[PDB]
Amino acid sequence: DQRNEEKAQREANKKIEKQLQKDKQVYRATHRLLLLGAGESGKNTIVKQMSGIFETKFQVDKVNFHMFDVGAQRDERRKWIQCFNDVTAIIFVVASSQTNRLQAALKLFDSIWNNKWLRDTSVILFLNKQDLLAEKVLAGKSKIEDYFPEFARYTTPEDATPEPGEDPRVTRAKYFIRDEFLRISTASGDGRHYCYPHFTCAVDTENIRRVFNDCRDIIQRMHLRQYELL
Amino acid sequence: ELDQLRQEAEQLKNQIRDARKACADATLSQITNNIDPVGRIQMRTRRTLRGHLAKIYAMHWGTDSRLLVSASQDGKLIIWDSYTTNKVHAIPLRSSWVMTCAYAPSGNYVACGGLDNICSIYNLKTREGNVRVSRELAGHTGYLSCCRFLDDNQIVTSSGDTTCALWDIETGQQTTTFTGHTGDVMSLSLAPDTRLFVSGACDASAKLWDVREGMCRQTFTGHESDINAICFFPNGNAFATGSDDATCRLFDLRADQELMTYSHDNIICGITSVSFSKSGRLLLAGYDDFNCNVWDALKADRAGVLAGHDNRVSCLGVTDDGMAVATGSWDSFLKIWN
Amino acid sequence: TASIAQARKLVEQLKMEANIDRIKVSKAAADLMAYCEAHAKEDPLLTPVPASENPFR
Amino acid sequence: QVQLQESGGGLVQPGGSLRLSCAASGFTFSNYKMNWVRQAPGKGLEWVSDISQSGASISYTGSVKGRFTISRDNAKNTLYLQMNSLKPEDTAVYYCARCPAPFTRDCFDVTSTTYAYRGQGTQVTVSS
Amino acid sequence: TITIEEQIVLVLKAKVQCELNITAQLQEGEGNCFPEWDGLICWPRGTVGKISAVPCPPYIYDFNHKGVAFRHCNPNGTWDFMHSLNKTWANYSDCLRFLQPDISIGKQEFFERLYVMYTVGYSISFGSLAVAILIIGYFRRLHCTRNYIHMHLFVSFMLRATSIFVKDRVVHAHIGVKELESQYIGCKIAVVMFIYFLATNYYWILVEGLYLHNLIFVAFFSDTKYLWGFILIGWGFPAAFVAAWAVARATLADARCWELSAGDIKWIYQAPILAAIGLNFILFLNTVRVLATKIWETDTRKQYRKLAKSTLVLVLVFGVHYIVFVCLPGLGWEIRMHCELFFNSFQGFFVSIIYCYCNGEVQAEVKKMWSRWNLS
Amino acid sequence: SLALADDAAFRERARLLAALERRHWLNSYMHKLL
Ligand SMILES: CC(C)CCC[C@@H](C)[C@H]1CC[C@H]2[C@@H]3CC=C4C[C@@H](O)CC[C@]4(C)[C@H]3CC[C@]12C
Ligand SMILES: CC(C)CCC[C@@H](C)[C@H]1CC[C@H]2[C@@H]3CC=C4C[C@@H](O)CC[C@]4(C)[C@H]3CC[C@]12C
Ligand SMILES: CC(C)CCC[C@@H](C)[C@H]1CC[C@H]2[C@@H]3CC=C4C[C@@H](O)CC[C@]4(C)[C@H]3CC[C@]12C
Ligand SMILES: CC(C)CCC[C@@H](C)[C@H]1CC[C@H]2[C@@H]3CC=C4C[C@@H](O)CC[C@]4(C)[C@H]3CC[C@]12C
Ligand SMILES: CCCCCCCCCCCCCCCC(=O)O
Ligand SMILES: CCCCCCCCCCCCCCCC(=O)O
Ligand SMILES: CCCCCCCCCCCCCCCC(=O)O
Ligand SMILES: CCCCCCCCCCCCCCCC(=O)O
Ligand SMILES: CCCCCCCCCCCCCCCC(=O)O
Ligand SMILES: CCCCCCCCCCCCCCCC(=O)O
Repeated sequence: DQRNEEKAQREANKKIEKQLQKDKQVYRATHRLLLLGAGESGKNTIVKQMSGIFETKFQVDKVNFHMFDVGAQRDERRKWIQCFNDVTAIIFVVASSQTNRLQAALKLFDSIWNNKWLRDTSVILFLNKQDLLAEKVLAGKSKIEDYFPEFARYTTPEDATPEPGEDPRVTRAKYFIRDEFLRISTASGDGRHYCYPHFTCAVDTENIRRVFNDCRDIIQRMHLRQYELL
Repeated sequence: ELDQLRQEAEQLKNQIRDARKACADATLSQITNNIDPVGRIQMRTRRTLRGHLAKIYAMHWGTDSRLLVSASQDGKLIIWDSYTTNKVHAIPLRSSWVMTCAYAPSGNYVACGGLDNICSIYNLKTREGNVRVSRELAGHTGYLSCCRFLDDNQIVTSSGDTTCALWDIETGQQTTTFTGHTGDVMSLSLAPDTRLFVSGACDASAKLWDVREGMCRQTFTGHESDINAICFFPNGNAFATGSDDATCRLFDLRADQELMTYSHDNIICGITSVSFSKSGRLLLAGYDDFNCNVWDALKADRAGVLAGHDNRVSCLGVTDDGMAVATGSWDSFLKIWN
Repeated sequence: TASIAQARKLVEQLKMEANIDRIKVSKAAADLMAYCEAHAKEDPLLTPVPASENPFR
Repeated sequence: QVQLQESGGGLVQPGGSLRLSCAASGFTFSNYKMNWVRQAPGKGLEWVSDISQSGASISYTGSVKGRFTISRDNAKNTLYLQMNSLKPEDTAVYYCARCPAPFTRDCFDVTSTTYAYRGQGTQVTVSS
Repeated sequence: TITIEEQIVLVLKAKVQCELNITAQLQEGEGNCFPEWDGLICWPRGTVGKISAVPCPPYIYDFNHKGVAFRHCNPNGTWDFMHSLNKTWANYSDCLRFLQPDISIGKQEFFERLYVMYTVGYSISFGSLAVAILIIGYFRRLHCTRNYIHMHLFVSFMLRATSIFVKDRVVHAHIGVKELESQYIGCKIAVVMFIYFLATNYYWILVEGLYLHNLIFVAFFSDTKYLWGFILIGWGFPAAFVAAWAVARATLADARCWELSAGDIKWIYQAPILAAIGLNFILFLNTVRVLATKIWETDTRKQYRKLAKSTLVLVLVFGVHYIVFVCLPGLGWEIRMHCELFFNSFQGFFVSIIYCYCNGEVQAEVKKMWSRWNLS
Repeated sequence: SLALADDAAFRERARLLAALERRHWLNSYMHKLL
């Protein structure tokens, strides 16, 4: 009686173990992305080009990626964000330019960065609405100078490369916002997790390749941390 | 219009505070000073369940003290045999993010809830022979956090949208809704008689809810920070709450105030799960700082330390007979302590 | 008029919470001590079960 | 019971000076990072300024950076905001908010509509 | 380099050829002293009253070819016999210079000191890596594909050390006295396990090169998909060329023991091993390039210090010292041999320090286990 | 032999021991003949 039940239970255990060892390869091969972004920022354009949670399934270079977009969820983020530590990367998409939305985005990025349980999760950073920001600064309205005082006493970095057809004021605003995110990321100086800032157009196909290269760098630096080389 | 209502609310709160100060005749610590201490408690790890791939967010023991249900973020819901470390059931979840799991007292149904805002109930009868979704429930806008079985046909569920639901599983529609919370409802605990239940929430208040009436009888506000988990004392007249402010608080329903606060100066890290023993003399709490603490309930002292998890202990469960304690942490391991 | 309706709901809820029977802290705490003392022997965690009786051991 | 009580405010003239207070009752005040949120009439919540547990780390919104002075008093348990050189665009409802967890750098959801760890607020109007 | 057995064969062949030469000129004869064979030299017809001086024979490695063996012929037509006993007198002093035994004794003392040095180094590398394998195998959390490959490396380290000790003792035991008036299989299995676990160690450091370089240089490299490939290469390609070497050595030469080197046969195992070391050096160069790029992308002095520390650790892991010492340009050769054996003996200990003793994860697990034991 | 350092040490030591035992046997053999 006991022997037959133990036998059947052992066979069920063997089948479940085989299933879990076939799913372990899938879970460890497929990487995960959290597409977190403000409502003003065009993450709908992201899920078009690239329930409660939405899911995008794709693959690049025989590497499987699932990207998870927050759908209908309450604005209080402080608990469910802890669940997303396991994901390979958090893609954080903001809009550059009514209510102020840049400072709230900086504070939300600071909250993501300084989280004790998000000290091993890297953030890939998308600065959307480059054309809109360029039109705003070319229009002659100093929205960014009023919102940010440091922009007036700011010089464009020499290492930064300007795209052709762009005003130096446009590049100054772009790299100024980029330096704001860099100062927030480098204030901690832990070095366990890294932030990569990439400018993104309203319509662009390069974003998937940028996410691929950034996730390559994240996995490689995590392995270097495991080897203690970095 | 707003001033005459806000000042009236402040007057009512002051009346409740004055009634609590009038009814505060003594303290639990003062009368429990003349109680024999439990002393140091040594609990040995007897079994170690290794099946999960991702972090084990939550668990719930069965009523037979034999089978336990554990949910992981990878998308796997696993029903374990505690005695032999054999996986009785493996269920692949449709949504990877699952924040809760519950086991029915009859044992037929297992429920899981997650960020998808849908509670999935699985029938273990298996007339076909394969585990399939018995029902999926989608009535909550906010993130689903906790669910517990009253019986086969009714389930009490907690969500992030400041609402608690009672669902009729047969119909598939909510029997009733509870709207008292101003913050995210982290968890709920059902009393053994099942007449009442308690909900711990992110608004630093714990609510006693009446299932039949549909309103909150009592509100407890003794916590500085978010209340992560809530559990019942075995008689059902008191409950303990674990919160992010590194204090565990024992509240009495009839006293309608905080009986006792369990805290330590070195332990500043948050609390993730609490659960009483069968007698109630020991309170078992899973703290953020990679260990579980055994607290003497009467004496407010640390009976023991269970440092068996390298990562933070997300969930703690105690069997009904009290034989074993199972702790699930984010290092993908389940530890059984006896 | 959502704000005044929410405030009236909060005031009504506070009125319902205030009008509850309350039992002295000492008597209820003594009941809790009696419950802990009565079930002290049966509890496996408080008093360790023998190894032969123990299923996990 | 965690309660926060804003004090001060009112109708003021631009270019003037104003002091605000935040009576923090019901928690261990010394261990919490705290901050200010404002709500413009007909607009959403935006972050104003913050102060850490010890008070060393201080940051401001750029539009009011160098114009506000935040200071916490752990002995007397009160948060104090000084506002000089006022602007007509700074009229708002002010919320003294507390970050949710002790000993943590990160204030996730301080700027959300239904957040429960802020005071009832005070009205500040700047009309000439 | 001539084998003693081969020297005995040469002496017997010279005896047969001289005995054949006897027939040609024995029949004619002369009044002068009779030519003869005494076991070393074929003597000529000795003139009466004159000493005959014959050059030392050219089939003996240890003789001075320029020297002359003196033997006198009396007027009675017989070779002179010694006063002590009935033995033919001869002077063989010119053949045997005394400088060579002194040089041999000095070299032998050098080898004995060198043997003590690498015996001590292999003892330390055995003792630290038994503890390292115990620590890594005991800890449940540290089971991973990377640590599994490092455990393979450490098992290869310990088996190499045990192969050295067993090879030295067995080879020393087999060399008994052999005299005619050591061919057994153990002496050949010590050689096969020495140049099989030397090859196994070099291919496992190649595998760690080919796994760290694949993680760094190849996008989203799979840990478990190529793990069986790596185990198959490490335990089957050295098995392949060592087996081919053993079959070729047995067929072509089949000496008394395989310790003696053969010029053509040695390349069978030397060329894949040197190819593996060169490829490992190329992987090291590319790893340094991409790791330096990662450092440049992410205080300058902290970056240079971290680059120097990572470079030193990377040199120890990748075996750059093999290329440095082999390509480095007698007493100097002896010092070079000391440096090479010292680094080879202590390389296992250094890798043990890097991946167990200095490893942050292993130290964290040991400290947490010690804290758990202290609390309990 | 030529390349590998440990193999160089072992094979060179073996060559020295073989030459030493050959030389000692040759000297003893000549002493027996002499
Ligand atoms: C008998 C002759 C052919 C030598 C055989 C050597 C090989 C095949 C054997 C001997 C020692 C064995 C190893 C002993 C210990 C371990 C550690 C374990 O966690 C992984 C397997 C592993 C690494 C074994 C793999 C196979 C192994 C390396
Ligand atoms: C992986 C394992 C099987 C590798 C084993 C390699 C060694 C132990 C084997 C493989 C080739 C074998 C040799 C093959 C041929 C001969 C010639 C024979 O007249 C004497 C034994 C001898 C010399 C064998 C000795 C043992 C040997 C060297
Ligand atoms: C990169 C690695 C694989 C190259 C390996 C090359 C090996 C397999 C080849 C190249 C040169 C070859 C040698 C060339 C000459 C001789 C002399 C002959 O009388 C016996 C075979 C022997 C000894 C060959 C054995 C095999 C050999 C050593
Ligand atoms: C790939 C790089 C790093 C190493 C290449 C090593 C191999 C392929 C080369 C280098 C030295 C070469 C050897 C040089 C000398 C001889 C002696 C000759 O009578 C047979 C061929 C042989 C044995 C060559 C075979 C091929 C060889 C062994
Ligand atoms: C942690 C375990 C350590 C074990 C260390 C074992 C070291 C073995 C060394 C063997 C030395 C043999 C010396 C032989 C000397 C001789 O030739 O007579
Ligand atoms: C997997 C490792 C295998 C190791 C094989 C080692 C073989 C040792 C052989 C020893 C031979 C001993 C001969 C003794 C001769 C005598 O009688 O004196
Ligand atoms: C044991 C063998 C180890 C192999 C190490 C080298 C691995 C090479 C990987 C090449 C990746 C090629 C990507 C192809 C992308 C595509 O077109 O699908
Ligand atoms: C007994 C001899 C064993 C030899 C073992 C050699 C095994 C070599 C394995 C090479 C695998 C190369 C896979 C490349 C995959 C790709 O095309 O990207
Ligand atoms: C291009 C290189 C070819 C050889 C590769 C190495 C394998 C060597 C095997 C040698 C076997 C010798 C068999 C001799 C047979 C015979 O007596 O004629
Ligand atoms: C990356 C290269 C590492 C070092 C490789 C060194 C190879 C040396 C080859 C020397 C060939 C000498 C051949 C001599 C043949 C003979 O005995 O006549």
